[PDB]
Amino acid sequence: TRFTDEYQLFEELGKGAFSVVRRCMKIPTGQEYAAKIINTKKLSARDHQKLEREARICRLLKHPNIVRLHDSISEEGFHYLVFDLVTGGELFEDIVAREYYSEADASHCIQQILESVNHCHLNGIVHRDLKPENLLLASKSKGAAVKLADFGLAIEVQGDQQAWFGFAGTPGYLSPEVLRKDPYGKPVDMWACGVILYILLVGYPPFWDEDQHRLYQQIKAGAYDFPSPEWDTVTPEAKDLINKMLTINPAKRITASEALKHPWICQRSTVASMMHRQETVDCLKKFNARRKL
Ligand SMILES: CN(C)CCNC(=O)c1cccc(-c2cnc3ccc(-c4cccs4)nn23)c1
Repeated sequence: TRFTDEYQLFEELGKGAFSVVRRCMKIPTGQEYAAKIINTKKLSARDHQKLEREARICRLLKHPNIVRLHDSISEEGFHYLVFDLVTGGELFEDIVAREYYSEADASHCIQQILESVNHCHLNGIVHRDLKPENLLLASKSKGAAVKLADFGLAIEVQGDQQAWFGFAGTPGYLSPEVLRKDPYGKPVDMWACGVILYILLVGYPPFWDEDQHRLYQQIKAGAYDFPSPEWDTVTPEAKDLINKMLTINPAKRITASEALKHPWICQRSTVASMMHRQETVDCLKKFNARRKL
């Protein structure tokens, strides 16, 4: 009964089909947290496994770019995962509020995302649902680091053991191997990082169709473009990283630590363009609006 007795519940930060996240304060310290609240009534043994796996994954991952777990509390009927509170909102909503936004800032963001995908992979965790809603920002007052969130769909892998761990993911970000029902692993997070990198540069997604089945065929072919004019001002090194992240052969796809050594990431001041990209800001506003529905 540790949560009800020591915490005060506040407003809802987000809601889904099977959980809710609410802000909360610890009554003794006055420190503020985010509580993920899961109904544990009448779960199967399969669901109990998934929920204790989520709590295990969140306890293990300690990294400046991953939401930090403060306590996992089991009350009768409910489970609470209590994370340190990050107040900076979604990454993509902070970007559209910037008056200066360049490839160097995109590279900065993707470098933090990559550090976190890397830390997951070193601990043998595949996130499987990288997407803008899962990319929070720490307060500008605390450094504005990017925070990877929500490991509810994550899996634990041993070494490079690859298998068909079932369908999971969000359609625009799904890798070709998942869509083929082929065995997959860590590379599915690098594919998603390439879709996010792409959107971070131009404000719209690399694969898109109003017909989801045609969307899937485009993904499986790996058929994205760098159309003029917007891509004409983008450096070739940034286009090269996308190319290595969006390869349909998962064995040849670049890995997270290899991508942290790409010159566009680790030689940012000399390689990434520093011009403001106002057309990306505008497209991203339309991107963010559509995803809100
Ligand atoms: C879309 N998913 C992210 C899940 C639903 N949550 C939201 O939409 C949301 C929106 C705005 C802010 C927050 C927020 C603020 N501080 C924290 C700390 C930790 C976490 C999470 C850990 C595991 C899952 S959320 N969320 N969190 C969540």
